[PDB]
Amino acid sequence: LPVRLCKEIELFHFDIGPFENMWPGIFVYMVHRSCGTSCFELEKLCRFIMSVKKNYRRVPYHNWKHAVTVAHCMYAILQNNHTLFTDLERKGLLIACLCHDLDHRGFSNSYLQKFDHPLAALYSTSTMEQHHFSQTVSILQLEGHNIFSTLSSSEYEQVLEIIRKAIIATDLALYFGNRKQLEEMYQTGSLNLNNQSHRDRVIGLMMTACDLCSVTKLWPVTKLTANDIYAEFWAEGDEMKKLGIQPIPMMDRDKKDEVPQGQLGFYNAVAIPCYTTLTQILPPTEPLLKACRDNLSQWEKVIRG
Amino acid sequence: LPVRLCKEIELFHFDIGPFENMWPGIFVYMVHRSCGTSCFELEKLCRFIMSVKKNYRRVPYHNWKHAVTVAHCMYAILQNNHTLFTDLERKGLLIACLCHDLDHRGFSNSYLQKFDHPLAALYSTSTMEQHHFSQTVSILQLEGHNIFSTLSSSEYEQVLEIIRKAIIATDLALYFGNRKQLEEMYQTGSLNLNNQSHRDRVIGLMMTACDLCSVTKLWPVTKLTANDIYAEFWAEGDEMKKLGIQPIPMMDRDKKDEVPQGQLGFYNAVAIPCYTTLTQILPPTEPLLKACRDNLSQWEKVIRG
Ligand SMILES: O=C(c1ccc(Oc2ncccc2C2CCOCC2)cc1)c1nc2ccccc2[nH]1
Ligand SMILES: O=C(c1ccc(Oc2ncccc2C2CCOCC2)cc1)c1nc2ccccc2[nH]1
Ligand SMILES: [Zn+2]
Ligand SMILES: [Zn+2]
Ligand SMILES: [Zn+2]
Ligand SMILES: [Zn+2]
Repeated sequence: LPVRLCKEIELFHFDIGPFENMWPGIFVYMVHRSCGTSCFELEKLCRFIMSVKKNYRRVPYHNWKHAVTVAHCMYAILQNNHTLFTDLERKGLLIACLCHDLDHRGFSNSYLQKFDHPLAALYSTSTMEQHHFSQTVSILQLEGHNIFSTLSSSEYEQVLEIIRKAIIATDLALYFGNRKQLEEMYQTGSLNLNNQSHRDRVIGLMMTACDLCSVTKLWPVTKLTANDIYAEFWAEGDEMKKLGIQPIPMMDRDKKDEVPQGQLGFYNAVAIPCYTTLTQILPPTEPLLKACRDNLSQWEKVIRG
Repeated sequence: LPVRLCKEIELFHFDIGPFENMWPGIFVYMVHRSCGTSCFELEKLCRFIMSVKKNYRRVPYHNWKHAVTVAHCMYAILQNNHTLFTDLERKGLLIACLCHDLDHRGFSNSYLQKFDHPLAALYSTSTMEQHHFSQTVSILQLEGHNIFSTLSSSEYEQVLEIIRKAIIATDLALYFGNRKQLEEMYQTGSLNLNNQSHRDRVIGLMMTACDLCSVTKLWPVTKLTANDIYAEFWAEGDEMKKLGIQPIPMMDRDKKDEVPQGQLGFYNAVAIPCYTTLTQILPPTEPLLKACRDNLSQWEKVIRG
């Protein structure tokens, strides 16, 4: 509600700030403008949000701050393509984003598999993501926490299906296949948002874009956020070493100095193609791609000196 | 088919040229590229196109050339917003544009009513437009002309209803209310393409935009097309005078030198608002609004001398 936030929350590169106790208010604000005032009962929406907060952990990157950050990117996409999405899709995608990393420990799917963690035996594919969806369902089942109580059953199942597909798509491993399919479909003209499978893929791509949105922030934010990502990655690399396994340089603390190149390779191979394809499908998402290109060239500048 | 045409047909301000016998080929190129090669049985489409041509009259403006010119603007809107349209809209809209002035006599609805022409008794409202649709149905029902023969009964009924509304929407009297409603729906965030009635309204505006597209061409095309518009209009004013009715200045050749002011009034009151509102709803249509603004200046230049 403060004047500066009302204005700057509409910008794609908004940063939600260091005051944790304001992020919940920021979130309800976004869903009030996106969905409307009558979409959720306020008391139980707030109860739901605080439970979701309580179930994110104190890890350097995959934390409560990141959840609210991803939800804001989704908000900025919803508000600049306000004409495309249904009542349920708007409700569902903000909530999905807010819950998409629920109960993350700071470890990748491959570390869970190599450790032989219980979750890996339960979910052979997209381990952490299936857990994220499972957590969000458990939180919905808590007394007083079903923010979708007012929906019909038919509509309730639709929004839970919107949420699971969305959360599963944040598995970056599914992104490469998804982006590639959408590229061929956009170029040939077969792409069609009235086709549910096509729509599901666009939403999948949107989730990636939001998930990766630290690369679309202004340089100082992107740069500082990078410390948090690597602190988490290196901790995992340490744990690989403890299992007797040489981790990839990405996660290896001893290769700090190759970070500038490593990021460069990631922007070219993952980030630019993601927002390039997204901007093609939804042209109003242009500023995300613009800001991505700016950070790419900032990383190029770190290589030189 | 030829190299220059293939490139420049993607531009909003493309002129289809003076060679009548290429226009049908230009139209099939357009449906093949925006719908697909499998949408229509080629032999049936060519028969349909030719007998549609046969039922346009040798009149100064509302002729075959204007039918294909309007289909082209629609094609250009489809290709820059392609992801939004149903398979049925991809088939029906180019047809609707091709057929939207079928059997135009060169006279307004007002003249037909004042003359007491039989059409005025048959269709009290949107007279010529109801006739245009009636004509396109008669042509669809000629042996070998049902280009929609492989559709289901359900699919046939609803593509004809798409065409009906699109053609009816070309009555410029209905545009004012339609645009005013869409403006409020856009401003308040109420507008939504998952609502069928909203979808109809937007298509109606696209229809208005395509029908008026001579204002969105480059100056020399727009200037010369104005000669043809006024040749029809002045012929109607002659005929009004013969009924003992003083015609409005717009259709009075004795008011020739007020044309620039009349054009300027039209751009400010009708054309700019149309493309402005269309660009809000469909941002990739911006080149139309841009060309309209450029022509707005050209008419202001003419006023000055
Ligand atoms: O590609 C790298 C990379 C590393 C981290 C990374 O995470 C992100 N970076 C920026 C924005 C978003 C991310 C997310 C973090 C969470 O999981 C998905 C990626 C990306 C590439 C990378 N390769 C390296 C080789 C040697 C030394 C360092 C290297 N870094
Ligand atoms: O507003 C006029 C006007 C006239 C023609 C007109 O037709 C179009 N002009 C440009 C683009 C498209 C059109 C279409 C033609 C078919 O019917 C819809 C308009 C528009 C305004 C107009 N008012 C006048 C007063 C005195 C003398 C001349 C005047 N002209
Ligand atoms: Zn995740
Ligand atoms: Zn995430
Ligand atoms: Zn007409
Ligand atoms: Zn017309």
